[PDB]
Amino acid sequence: VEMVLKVIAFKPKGYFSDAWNTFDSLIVIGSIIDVALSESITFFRLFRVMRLVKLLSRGEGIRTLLWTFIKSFQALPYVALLIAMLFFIYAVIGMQMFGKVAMRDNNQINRNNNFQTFP
Amino acid sequence: SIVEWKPFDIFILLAIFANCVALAIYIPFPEDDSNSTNHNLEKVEYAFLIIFTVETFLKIIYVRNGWNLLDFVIVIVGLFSVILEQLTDVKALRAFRVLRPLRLVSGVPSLQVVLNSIIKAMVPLLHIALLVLFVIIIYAIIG
Amino acid sequence: KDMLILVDVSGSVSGLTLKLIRTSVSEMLETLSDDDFVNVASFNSNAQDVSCFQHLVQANVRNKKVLKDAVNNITAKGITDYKKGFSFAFEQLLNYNVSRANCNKIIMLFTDGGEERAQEIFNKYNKDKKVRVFTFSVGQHNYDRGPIQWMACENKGYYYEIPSIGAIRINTQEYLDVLGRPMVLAGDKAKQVQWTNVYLD
Amino acid sequence: FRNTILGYFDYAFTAIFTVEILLKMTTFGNYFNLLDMLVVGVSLVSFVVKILRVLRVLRPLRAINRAKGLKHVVQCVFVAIRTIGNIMIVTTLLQFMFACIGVQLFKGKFYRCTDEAKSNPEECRGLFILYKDGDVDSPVVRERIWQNSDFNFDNVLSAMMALFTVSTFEGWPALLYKAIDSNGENIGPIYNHRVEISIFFIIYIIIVAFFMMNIFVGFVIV
Amino acid sequence: FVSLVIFGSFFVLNLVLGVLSGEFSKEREKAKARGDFQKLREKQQLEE
Amino acid sequence: SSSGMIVCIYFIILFICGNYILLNVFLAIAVDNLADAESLNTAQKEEA
Amino acid sequence: VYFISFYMLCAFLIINLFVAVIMDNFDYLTRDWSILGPHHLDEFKRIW
Amino acid sequence: CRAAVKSVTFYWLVIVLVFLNTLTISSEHYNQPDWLTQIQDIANKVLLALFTCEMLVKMYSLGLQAYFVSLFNRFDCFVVCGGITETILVELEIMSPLGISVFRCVRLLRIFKVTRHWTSLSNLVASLLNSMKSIASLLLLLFLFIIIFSLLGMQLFG
Ligand SMILES: CC(C)OC(=O)[C@H](C)N[P@](=O)(OC[C@H]1O[C@@H](n2ccc(=O)[nH]c2=O)[C@](C)(F)[C@@H]1O)Oc1ccccc1
Ligand SMILES: CCCCc1oc2ccccc2c1C(=O)c1cc(I)c(OCCN(CC)CC)c(I)c1
Ligand SMILES: *[C@@H]1O[C@H](CO)[C@@H](O[C@@H]2O[C@H](CO)[C@@H](O)[C@H](O)[C@H]2NC(C)=O)[C@H](O)[C@H]1NC(C)=O
Ligand SMILES: [Ca+2]
Repeated sequence: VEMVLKVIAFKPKGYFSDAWNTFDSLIVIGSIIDVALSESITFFRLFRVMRLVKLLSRGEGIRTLLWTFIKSFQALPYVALLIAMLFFIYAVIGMQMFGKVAMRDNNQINRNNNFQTFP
Repeated sequence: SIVEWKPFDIFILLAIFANCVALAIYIPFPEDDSNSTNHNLEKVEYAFLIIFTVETFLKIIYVRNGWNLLDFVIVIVGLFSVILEQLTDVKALRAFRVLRPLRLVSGVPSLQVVLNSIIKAMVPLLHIALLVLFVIIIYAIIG
Repeated sequence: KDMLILVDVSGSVSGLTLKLIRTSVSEMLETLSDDDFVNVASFNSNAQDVSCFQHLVQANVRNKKVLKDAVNNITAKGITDYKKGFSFAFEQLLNYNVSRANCNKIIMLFTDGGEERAQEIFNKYNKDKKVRVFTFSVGQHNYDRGPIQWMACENKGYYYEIPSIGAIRINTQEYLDVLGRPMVLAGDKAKQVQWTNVYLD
Repeated sequence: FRNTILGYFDYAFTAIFTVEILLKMTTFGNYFNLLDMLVVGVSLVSFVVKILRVLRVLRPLRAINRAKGLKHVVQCVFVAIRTIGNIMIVTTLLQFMFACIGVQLFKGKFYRCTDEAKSNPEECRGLFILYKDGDVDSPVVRERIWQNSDFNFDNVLSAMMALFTVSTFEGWPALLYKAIDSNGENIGPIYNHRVEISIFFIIYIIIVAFFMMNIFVGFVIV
Repeated sequence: FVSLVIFGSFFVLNLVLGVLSGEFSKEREKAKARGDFQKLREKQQLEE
Repeated sequence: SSSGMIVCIYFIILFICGNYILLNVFLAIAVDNLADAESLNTAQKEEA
Repeated sequence: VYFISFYMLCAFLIINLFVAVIMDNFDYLTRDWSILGPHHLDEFKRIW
Repeated sequence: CRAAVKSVTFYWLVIVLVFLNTLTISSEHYNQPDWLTQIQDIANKVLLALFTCEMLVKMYSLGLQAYFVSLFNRFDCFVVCGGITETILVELEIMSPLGISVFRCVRLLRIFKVTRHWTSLSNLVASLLNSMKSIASLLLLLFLFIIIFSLLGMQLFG
């Protein structure tokens, strides 16, 4: 009802221009299709949790702090590339060195923790 | 009451330190066990309670200040704990005795100003704390 | 032997060291035969029997089963009083209304540590050292073992340490070396042949 | 099968990199170009072999000279390393001093037997009965081994490694409670033998991980 | 869990450390106008 | 189960409040004593 | 040597990235809202 | 005598001596060979004698009252006295088996003699010594916080 009222009242040609208005549209559309599916589906359930995120931009200062730091992170993309290269090099070396250690259950090289795959 | 400023405020601070030492000596035995040291320390705590009440009633002229507020809140809760212990989680009501070492900062202004500065340097972190609260809530619901 | 077992069931023995105490008592009853009389008592600010016996019993197969069940159903709560606990133990070794062995009279204390020596109790009850006192320090702790060691050799006893499960079996059988001291001094009068009860080989 | 396909891919990749160094060499007659030849050389020589396989990981480093931003950030990192070398030397010397003190304090005292009943090597031999999970009715036979701790203070290198692990704030309580129980040169531990020895660990943590590590970040910031 | 660690801890630790750094500088550039650095400088300038 | 989980706030408060003090004590000592030393070098180098 | 070197390198690079991000926008971290700022101009623009 | 102590060869000779002291200190290990213990315990003696000879030369070459003020050399006399006390203490009728490992630390602190001429380490040390009062105040407040929470934990989970 909120969506239909706002799209009627806010000239839908420019309604989708804002980021917030488009964001909540995807939330309800994913949520509105699950009403008949109650009797895959789990992915659309997480959409309705995201409505709380819009409440983060309702305060003066917590929104601008985030804006400034994500803008700063976007302004320096090559610094994280050093971390990425370090991770790549050390992962490849770990593959080549300790990639043949057997996986057991009582040790720190187990099925969840080993050098047998890049991820 | 009568003018007693330089000896009184350092004697009471020494009393605070002695109470801290006495609280440190006590051994929390399991399942209501005890020894002789705790048997003596209960009477020591009694004497500390009477001396604290005496020095509180001496200077009442006092409640509006927060530090003095805590100062007599500790005394009154200790008195109530003693009354309830004698008239028998009553033993847990003595956990307020742990705040007595905190009274020592009120006796040293040079450290009181440092504590005030550290506390006042916390307001800018409230936005980050609020952001952490939203992140925790959102991830808890997602999980 | 007219054995009597004192078990410390005060508050400080709650936890792991109570499990070791119960196992140590059970393994110690396994070293008693039909000619030995045993009874188990506890003390925590008050000394009382752990079972329905209230005096020394023959310690046959049926009676040991009752004592083991009673020992395996004790809880730790209260304060420690060695003066009250030892007076109860010495009083059950002076009964003489009931059938006993009229032989080795030993008190075994299963405690962890403490500060009371109970010098007045020992002087009041056994001035002539007619009763041996074996003291055990059971569990992993840092309590004072001084008084426990003193009670042992002041009354012709011995001191044992049980810090783990693996030390239970070897320490509950070493008290027969102390009891065998008067036998070796007898000489040829102690070289008599005895026959056991019927048992499966 | 996957490696055979991927090995075929490397053959074409190592040829394009080979045809561009020669093409560049035609028009010329720095240290980054030598690195590019080094990577191509290893692949051709590979065609022991384990060392060359390890050195094959130098492929991403060839992109530093291409992107300007990567070169700039690498140069900035090197400059930051140079300007902060004073603090690293001081904290390394402090760790060395604490390692020497720890060697003097816990030299060989971290030994223990497989069963907590034998407290010297002359007794920690043969087999013993193990009671699983504390149950007296579930015994099992196990060997007796007189083994040293994984992280100990035997010599200077071991002490430095143990102190590094402590300064990373990981697994330090276990080392603390292992050092508290340390009795003597070649005998087993006792529960809470010397609690006052924890002053060494507390002082080391406060001096290095809280002071000399926060001063690192503060110096970077300033 | 990987996203929770990066956003919840790495990002927030950057939040706190940055705010703290920007708060220390405020009081550093205010007490500097008093002359606290001069007192240290004057004491050290006469040691040589 | 039960109301025993309410004691978890002791370790939640101790971690959050304890770690805040550490970042406001050891970091403050470093920051306010490194800018002082850094500024001394600028004064000492120029005066040299 | 593999694990020790990785830990040291990763810690240093993370510190470097954090400090670079903090210093990229340092005016906001020392804004001193009392005097003035872009927020005042933005409010002016919105009201206008 | 002032010509030698202010020369360039004397400083490097002292550097070599302190490097040898550090090498002797950082060579002990579990199950060390029996021939190395004697080397260590004679090197300690001879190097202590040489260091105390150097110290007495330094004391009676410039001025007694001009060195006590400076904190850089103030603890050097204490270190030398402790070293010279350790030898007689060990060799006399006082064994002190743990006393060997407590007297090696004061001899170990001699490594700091290499960090005198830095102009960057000492620059921060000056500010640290100036603000030591605030440093101690902050540390004492942290200690009080830890004590309060330890007492509360003792009360709750004791
Ligand atoms: C390696 C992990 C930890 O990822 C990092 O953050 C980097 C790779 N290194 P780091 O050594 O991490 C530990 C420090 O985190 C501080 N912390 C956390 C939460 C809080 O609320 N308050 C607070 O102070 C601390 C508890 F103090 C610790 O000392 O980072 C440092 C950054 C600044 C100063 C010193 C260390
Ligand atoms: C790229 C080469 C520099 C890496 C490096 O070398 C050092 C030598 C001595 C002391 C520190 C370093 C260092 C670091 O960058 C470094 C090392 C550590 I360990 C370190 O602290 C470990 C993380 N943290 C655990 C919570 C310590 C408190 C930090 I922050 C930075
Ligand atoms: C048996 O033990 C009792 C106490 O356990 C001793 O005390 C006597 O108990 C009987 C039973 O009533 C009575 O004779 C008296 O009440 C008690 N005193 C005396 C002097 O007899 C008793 O002495 C012990 N022996 C006998 C044969 O009873
Ligand atoms: Ca007890």
